[PDB]
Amino acid sequence: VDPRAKWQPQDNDIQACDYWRHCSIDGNICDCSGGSLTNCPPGTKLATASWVASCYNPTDGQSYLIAYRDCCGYNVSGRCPCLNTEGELPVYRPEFANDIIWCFGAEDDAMTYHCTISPIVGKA
Repeated sequence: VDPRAKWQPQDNDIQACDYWRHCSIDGNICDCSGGSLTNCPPGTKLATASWVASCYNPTDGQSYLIAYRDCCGYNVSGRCPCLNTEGELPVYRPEFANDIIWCFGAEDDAMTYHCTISPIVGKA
């Protein structure tokens, strides 16, 4: 609703695109295809790479640094797709660029995009 409205995180449903940790997610939630909010689904490869974002936790009033690591080596899940860009910068500032395939580091050289996890990597 109103794709152009200020982002408004919630902290009650991790499979929804307004869940506080997905503030800078681009792709699909791993929780919808066998993974978890922070683990990859069976069969995929965990990347070492990621894009980060600092997202507001409405529940505690704090901000944490989210490292969006992708689970790869599989075709896109197709379930629970999101595209949030809270504080996303141009490609020339990769650390915060979310159109990039952040599969670097996955075993076996997996570079195909399946889904993205939202683990917290630290405050603020």
